[PDB]
Amino acid sequence: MKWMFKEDHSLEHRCVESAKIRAKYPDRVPVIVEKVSGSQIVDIDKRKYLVPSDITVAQFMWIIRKRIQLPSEKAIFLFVDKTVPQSSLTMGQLYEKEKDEDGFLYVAYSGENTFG
Amino acid sequence: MKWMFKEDHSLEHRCVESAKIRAKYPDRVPVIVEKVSGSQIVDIDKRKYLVPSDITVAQFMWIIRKRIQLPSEKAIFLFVDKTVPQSSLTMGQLYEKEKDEDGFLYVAYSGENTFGF
Repeated sequence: MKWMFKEDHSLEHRCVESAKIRAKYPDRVPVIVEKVSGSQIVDIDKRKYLVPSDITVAQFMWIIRKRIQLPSEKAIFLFVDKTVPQSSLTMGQLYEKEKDEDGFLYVAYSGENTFG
Repeated sequence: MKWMFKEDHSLEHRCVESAKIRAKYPDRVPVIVEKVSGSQIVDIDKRKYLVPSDITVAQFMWIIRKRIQLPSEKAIFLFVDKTVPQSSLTMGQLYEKEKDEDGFLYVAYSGENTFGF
């Protein structure tokens, strides 16, 4: 995926921003959230998240679902890098496993791969 | 294998359907998913998918697993042109590499390795 956050900020800028935020909040996970490019699902208003390291991926998934008010019947999927994060991991664990070199964790989301 | 999608639609019909959808959504790939004929695994409720080109094969595989609600403990094998597609390729790349001449990418799935040991 090609992230708008990276298109909007240079590596230098992002590297420093995450360094500042993490130093300030050592027990929180800084996450950049964007909808999969071209996906049909509605976009999201908030892109930057700073969550306690203990919440699970499943709980983070709920935060995103709530943010876009996606109906229970409609499925939502979280993507990190080239795979799907295991819902049981804590965001702190996902951060250590998948953090970008810039210090942020990048999570993409999408809905159902409906047709025409 | 014999694909029900092809049994139900002529080559002409299929070609036009994908042409229209690709023109409308250049950043999505039309995919047909069918269970390996005679396989034990449960059948799927949806056959046609329009997938964002940037998600990976591994991510799409998960979407299918969720569609049939198969416990992660049970195995799922995807096959394209009778081979397991490499999981790190994006669906867009898999499409360009393995798309049918009719414009659709055909993905088969089974609970057992049909074309492997």
